[PDB]
Amino acid sequence: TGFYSKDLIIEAANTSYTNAWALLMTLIATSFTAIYSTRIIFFALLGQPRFPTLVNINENNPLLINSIKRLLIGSLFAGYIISNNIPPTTIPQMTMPYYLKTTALIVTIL
Amino acid sequence: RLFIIKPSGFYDKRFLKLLRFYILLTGIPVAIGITLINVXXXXXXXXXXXXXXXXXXXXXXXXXXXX
Amino acid sequence: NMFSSLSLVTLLLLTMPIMMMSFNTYKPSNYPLYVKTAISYAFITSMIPTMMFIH
Amino acid sequence: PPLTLEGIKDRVLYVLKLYDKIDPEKLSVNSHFMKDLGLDSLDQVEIIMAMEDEFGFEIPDIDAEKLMCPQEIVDYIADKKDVYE
Amino acid sequence: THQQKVLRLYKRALRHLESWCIHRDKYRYFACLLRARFDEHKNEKDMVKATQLLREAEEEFWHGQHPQPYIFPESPGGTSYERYECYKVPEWCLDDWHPSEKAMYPDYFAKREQWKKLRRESWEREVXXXXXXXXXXXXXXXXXXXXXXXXXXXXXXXXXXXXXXX
Amino acid sequence: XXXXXXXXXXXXXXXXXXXXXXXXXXXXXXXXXXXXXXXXXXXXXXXXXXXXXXXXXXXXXXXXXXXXXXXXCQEKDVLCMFEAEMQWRRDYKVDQEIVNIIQERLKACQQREGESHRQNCAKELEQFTQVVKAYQDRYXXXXXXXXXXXXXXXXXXXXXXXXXXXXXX
Amino acid sequence: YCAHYLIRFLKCKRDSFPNFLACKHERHDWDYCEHLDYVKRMKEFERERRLLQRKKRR
Amino acid sequence: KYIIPTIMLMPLTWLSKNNMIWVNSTAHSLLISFTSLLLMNQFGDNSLNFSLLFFSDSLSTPLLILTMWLLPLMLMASQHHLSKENLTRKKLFITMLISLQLFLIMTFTAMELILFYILFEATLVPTLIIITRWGNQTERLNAGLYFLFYTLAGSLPLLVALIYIQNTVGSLNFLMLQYWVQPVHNSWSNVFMWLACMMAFMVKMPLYGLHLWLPKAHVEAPIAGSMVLAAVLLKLGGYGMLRITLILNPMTDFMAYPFIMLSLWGMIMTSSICLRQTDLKSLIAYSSVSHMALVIVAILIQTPWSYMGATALMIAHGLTSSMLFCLANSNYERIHSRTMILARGLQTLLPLMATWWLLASLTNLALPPTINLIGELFVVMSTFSWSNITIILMGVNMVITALYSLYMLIMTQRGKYTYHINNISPSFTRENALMSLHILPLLLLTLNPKIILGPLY
Amino acid sequence: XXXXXXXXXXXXXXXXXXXXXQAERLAIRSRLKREYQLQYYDPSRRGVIEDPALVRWTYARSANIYPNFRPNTKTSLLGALFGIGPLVFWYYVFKTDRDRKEKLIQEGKLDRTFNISY
Repeated sequence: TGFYSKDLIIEAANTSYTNAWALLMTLIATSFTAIYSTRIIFFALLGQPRFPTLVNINENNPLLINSIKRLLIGSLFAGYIISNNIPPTTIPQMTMPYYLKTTALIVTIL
Repeated sequence: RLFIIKPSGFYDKRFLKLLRFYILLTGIPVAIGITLINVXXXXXXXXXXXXXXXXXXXXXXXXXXXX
Repeated sequence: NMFSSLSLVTLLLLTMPIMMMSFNTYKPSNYPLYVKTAISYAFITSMIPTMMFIH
Repeated sequence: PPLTLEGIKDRVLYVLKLYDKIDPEKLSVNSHFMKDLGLDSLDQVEIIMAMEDEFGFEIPDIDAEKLMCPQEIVDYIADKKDVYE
Repeated sequence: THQQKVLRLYKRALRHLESWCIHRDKYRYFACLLRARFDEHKNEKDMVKATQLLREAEEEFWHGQHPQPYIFPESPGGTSYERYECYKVPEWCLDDWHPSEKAMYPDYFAKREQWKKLRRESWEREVXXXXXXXXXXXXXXXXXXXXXXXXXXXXXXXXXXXXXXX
Repeated sequence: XXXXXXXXXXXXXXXXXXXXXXXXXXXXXXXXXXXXXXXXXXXXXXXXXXXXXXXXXXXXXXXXXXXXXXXXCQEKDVLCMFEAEMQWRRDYKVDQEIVNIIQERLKACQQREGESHRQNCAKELEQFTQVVKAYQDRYXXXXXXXXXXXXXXXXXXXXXXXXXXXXXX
Repeated sequence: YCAHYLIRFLKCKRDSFPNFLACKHERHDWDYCEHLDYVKRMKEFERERRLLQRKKRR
Repeated sequence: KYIIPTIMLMPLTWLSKNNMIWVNSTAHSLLISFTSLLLMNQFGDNSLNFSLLFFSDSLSTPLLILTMWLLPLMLMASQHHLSKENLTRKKLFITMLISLQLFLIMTFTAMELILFYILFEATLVPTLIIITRWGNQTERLNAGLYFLFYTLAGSLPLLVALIYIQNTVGSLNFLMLQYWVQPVHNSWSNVFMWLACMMAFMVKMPLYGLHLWLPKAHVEAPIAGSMVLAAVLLKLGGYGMLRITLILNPMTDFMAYPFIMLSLWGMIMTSSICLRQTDLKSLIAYSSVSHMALVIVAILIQTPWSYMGATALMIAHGLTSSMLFCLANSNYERIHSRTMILARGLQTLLPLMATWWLLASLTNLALPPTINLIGELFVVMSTFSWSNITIILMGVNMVITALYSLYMLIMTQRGKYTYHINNISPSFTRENALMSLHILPLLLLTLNPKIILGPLY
Repeated sequence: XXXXXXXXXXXXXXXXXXXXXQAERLAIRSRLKREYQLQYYDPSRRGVIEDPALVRWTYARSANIYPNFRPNTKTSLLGALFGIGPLVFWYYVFKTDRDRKEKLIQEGKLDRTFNISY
C-alpha cells in the first residue's frame, strides 16, 4: 500500500516547471523514511532483549486480537479499493523509466 | 477489593437529578408542541381577499403557536 | 433520494451517546461498549453512499 | 501485577547473590553492607543502581547515603513505590 | 562534603552511559573502564589535587551531555509521566463525604473514625515533645525522632499515613 | 417552484451490461430500503396530513405600496418624512433577500454542472454581476449604515457623475 | 487531449457493479494515447533543440 | 409593563418577615424577567415607539433582556455574604440592587439623550454605596473615589454637549424625531463638540488610556461576586455610543481615527499584563478591558456589518465575564483570598464545578457559534474593509485570548492543594445553579441569535 | 538568559566562609518549616493558612506603585518611548494605506465588482 499512495507523487513531481532545489530535497527524504522505520525494528525489537524489569508479564487479550487482525484488512486492501474505484484525472507515468520511475523504488532499497 | 480514591459525589449527582426533574416537569408542553403541528393545521399559502385584514393573528405563517 | 436521507444517519448515530449522556437512562459499565456499538453500525451506513458514488 | 513484602525481599537478595563481588554465604538479609560485607565507598552506589533497574526505578541522591543494608533497602523501595497492603 | 560530591557525579555517570550505548553487554564493558579511572585517585587523600579533579570531572562529561537521557518510568522530572497516571484524592475530601452515601460500606468509615480519634489525642502530646528538643530557635535541619515508647508517633502522624495509591 | 429556475430535467438511467455478479449493490439496497422504512415514513406523513382537515387560509403577505417617495418630500417635518422613511427601509430589507435568491441561482449552477463550472451556465453569472453592481451603487454598501435621508445624497452623487462625464464628451 | 479513448474508461465505470477492479481493456487505452501525447510534447522540445544548432552556424 | 412591578420589589422585601426575605426577592423577579421577553421582541421594519417618552421601545437593544437575566442572578451569589450581619442590613443592600435595576431598565428603554443622561449617571450612585461597603480588603476608598472621578469627570461634559445641540437643532427627545440633524462641517470649534459626547463613553467602555477605572472596581470586591455582575452591566450601560455616532455625527469619522488607534493598542498591552498577574479576579478584570475594546473599534468604523458584531459582543461579554466572576467568587468563599497560585485544585476537590470552569473559559475563545463567534469574528471581518493592516494586529490578540482562559485553567488544574484544608463541600445546590444560569441561555442562542444582534438585521 | 557554560555545578569550593554560608541558609529554612509543621499536623485547624511571604508577593504588584517612581531619571523617559511612541508609529501606517485607498475610489477603480458587504 506504499506504491498506491507515496510513489504516485514522486513520479508526478519530476515532470514540472517548478523549483529544482525543492525537487532534490524531497528525493533525500524518500530515502530517509527507511532509517527511522528500521529504528523501531533493529533498535528495540530485533536482537538481544534489553530486559526493562525483572519478571515482566506480557500476554495477548481477547480485545487486542479483534482489533489488530481487523486493521490488517484496512492496511493491505487500501491499494485495491480506494485506488481503483475513485475516478482519476491525467495520468502522470510516461517519461524517464530509470531517472523518475525507478528512483521512487530504488531510494527505499538504497 | 480496595477503598480507592474518594470524591464528594453526593452533592454532584443530586444537582443533575434536580436539574432534569424540572426539565421533565416542563417537558410536557414540549410533547404538546409536537402534537400542535400534528392535530391542528399550520398554514397554507393563499391570496387574500378584500374583506378583513387582521383577525386574531394579523400575519403569521407556520405553527399554530405563533398565532 | 436515498443519498440525502442516509447521509444524516451517520451524523445522528454519533450524537446518540451525547443525547443519552445527560442522565436519561442508567448504564453501568456498558457506556464504553455503547460507543463501540454506535460507530459499528455507522460504518455500514457510510459504506452505501460511497458505493453509490462509484456508480 | 502487585508486589508482595515477602517477594520483594527475595528479589533483592537474588540480585545481590549474583553480583560476584559479594559472597553468597557471608551475607543473607540481616547483615549490613557497611560493616559485615566487604564493600568499598564507591561500590555502594553501583549496587544501588543495579537494584533500581530490576524493580521500579526510583533512587534519590540525598537518600542514597542513608540506605546501605539489604533489609533496609528492601523496605525503603517498597514504601516509596507503595507496596504491601 | 567531599565524599557526597563524588557519589552524586558517579550515580549520574552510570545512568547517562546507557543513552550512548544500545546493548547491555556493551554497557558492562564501559562500566569497568569507568571504575579504573576513579580508583587511581581514590587510593590517596588530597586537599588540592582531589578538588582539582572534581572540577575536571565536569569537563568531558559536558562535551557529551545531551543525547536525550533515559529516566525509564515515573521519575522526578525528566520525561514520560512525572506526575501523570496518579491523579489521587486528598485525605480532607474523605471526611467531607455526605450522609446516605457515607452509610454505604461502613467498614471503611468506622476504621477511619478510630484512627481520627487516636490522632486527636496524640496531637497535644506531640506538640510538647517537639519543643522539648534542644535548639531554642525552632528546628535544626530535619525533624527529630520520638523518645517516648508509650505515647508513640514521631512528631508528624499524617506525613506517612494517607499519601497516594496508584 | 416558479421563481427558482434550476435545470429542466435530469436523465439518470442505469444500463448494467458488463459482468453478471450479484446484479448491483446500489440497486439492491435502493429497492430494499424503499419498502423497509421509507414506505412507512410516507404512510405516516399521509396520516398526519389527512388528520388536519380544517385549515386557515390567512392573508400572509401584506400590501402597502408607495405612499409618496422620499425624493419627493423635503424639509424637516415628522408628518411627511415618517411615511417616506418606512418605505425606503421596506425596500432595503427586501433587496437584502432579493440578492439571496440570485446568489442561490449561482449556488444551484455550481453543483448541477460540477466539471463544467464556468464553461457553461453564463446566464446566472451575468445576472449576478448586474444586480450586485447596482446594489453597490444604489443601496448604500459604501455610504455607512442604513439611513433614508442619506440615501438621497447617495443617489445625487451618482447623478452628478453622469452629468459631468456626458457634458465633456 | 485524448477525448475518444478517455471516454471509454468512463463507460466501464458507468456499468461497474460489485468487483469493479476487473477492467483492463479500458485502462490500457488511457496508457496508449497519453504516452503518444507525451511523446508529441517531447518532439516539440526536441525540434526546438535542433533549431538552435542550425541557427548558431549562420 | 416593565416599570411599576420592578418598583413593587421595594415594599416586598421590607414587609416580609425576617426568616424569608431571600425567597421573595428571587422568585418574584424571575416572573418579571419572563414577561420582558414576551413583549419587547415584537418589531416591524423600523421599531415603532412604545408609548409617551418616559420609557420607550427597543430598536437595537436585546441587552435589556440581559439586565432582566441578572435581575435574579445578582442575588444568588450574594447569599454566602451578608448572612453574618444584621437583618436590616440585608434588606438595604437588596433594595440598592432593585434601585440599580430600576435605573438600568430606564437607560435602555427610553429613546432619549437629554433624560437618558440623568439616568446614565444615576446608575453610579447605588453602585458607589455598594462598592464602599462590605469590602473585605482595604482601599475601598482608593477604588470608590476612582469609580466616580473617572466617570463624572468625563460625563459632565455631556451637559455642555447635548444641550448645545437642542438649542440650535430642533430637539433631541425621541430620536425617531432626530432627522433634523445636518452633517458637521468639520472645524476647530467643532472638535470639542465631538470630544464631549465621546469622552463620557470612553470611560465606561475601557480603552488603553483612562482605563484604570475598571480594575480598581473589580479587584477591590464590593459584596462577594454578585455586585461584580452589576459592574459588568455598567460597561454595557454606556450603549449610547451606538446612538450618538450614527445620528449626531455621521460625517465625523476623521476625528475618530486617533481613538481607534488608542483602542487597537488597548488589545496587545492590556492582554500582556493579563498573564503574569497574581489575583484571580484581576485576570478577569483585564480581559474585560480587551473584550469591550473590540466594541469601541466596531462603533467608530460605522459600517453596517460592525454594528452587528458590536450589539452581539455587548450580550456576549455580559454573560461570559459575569460567569467568570461567579467562579472567582466560588473560590473566594472557600479559600478567603483572591490569589490564583494559593487557590489551586480542580476536579479532585471540585468535580462538577471544573466542567463549568471549562465551559466559561472556552467561551472567551471562538467556540462553535454560541454568541462570541457571532461577536468577535464579525468585528475582525469588518476591520478589513476599513484597512488591510488590522488583522496583523487583531490576529496576535486572538492568540492571547487563549492566554486569559487557559492560564486561569492550568493554574487551578494542578491537583496538589497541600496548604489548603478547607473547601469540604464542592458546591451548594445554588452555587451550581449560578453556573448553569449563565451558559445555558447562551447555548439557547445557538439556534436563533436574531435576538442577540439586531441593528437592521 | 544563558552564558557559554550552563550554571548547575560550576565553580564550587569547600573553604571556611562557604561552609558557614550553607549553615545560614538552613537556619532560616528549618525555622519557617517548623511553624508550618505545627499548623499542618493538627485536626483542630480546618482552613487556609496565611503565610506572610506569599501575601507580600501579591502586595508587590497590587501595591507599592506610588511609594516608588520618585526617582524618575532617564529610565522612565525610555519607557515612555516604548509606550506612547508606538501609538504614533501606526499613525504613518494606517493613514498611508487609507490615502492609497481613497485615491483609487475616485480615479482608477480597484474595488471588486462582486462586493456588497459593508
